[PDB]
Amino acid sequence: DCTMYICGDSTECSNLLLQYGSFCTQLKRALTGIAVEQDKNTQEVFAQV
Amino acid sequence: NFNGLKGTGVLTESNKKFLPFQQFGRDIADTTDAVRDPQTLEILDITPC
Amino acid sequence: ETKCTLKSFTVEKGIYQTSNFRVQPTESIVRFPNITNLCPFDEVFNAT
Ligand SMILES: *[C@@H]1O[C@H](CO)[C@@H](O)[C@H](O)[C@H]1NC(C)=O
Ligand SMILES: *[C@@H]1O[C@H](CO)[C@@H](O)[C@H](O)[C@H]1NC(C)=O
Repeated sequence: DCTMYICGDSTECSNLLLQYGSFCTQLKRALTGIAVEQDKNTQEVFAQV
Repeated sequence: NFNGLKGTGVLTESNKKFLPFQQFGRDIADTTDAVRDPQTLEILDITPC
Repeated sequence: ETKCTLKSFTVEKGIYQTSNFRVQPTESIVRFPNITNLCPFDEVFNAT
């Protein structure tokens, strides 16, 4: 999670993170690509039948 | 704010006890997580959000 | 909430993710090691 990692328990960083744009939209959708592929990797090796 | 310990979080009682030369407590992140209480002699854990 | 997250008026059939858990701020407390060994001012206003 972006906001509560780089700025723990500080509500002023929520204002400064949104004006950097779609960095955290990209980073969350990047790591979700790994987080759905690992389900696909285990289903690929074991579930041929 | 425990004599300059700036931060926001909820407060619980910690079962562990400090030595008389100890006042603070760190972690892997090197930040305050459980400290001795200032005006009373028991150890309080700062549970985060 | 997930429509706000996806920046669109329509979402698709699936699991998404929103903002994580955080307890909103309510108040502020201050405390300090209690008062001991006070300065001798009683002598300097009640001097004989
Ligand atoms: C300060 O706090 C300590 C620990 O609770 C206590 O023993 C002491 O009597 C207190 N002193 C005063 C003046 O309140
Ligand atoms: C200073 O002296 C006056 C008169 O004797 C007395 O009323 C007062 O309580 C004294 N101050 C303190 C802090 O005891």
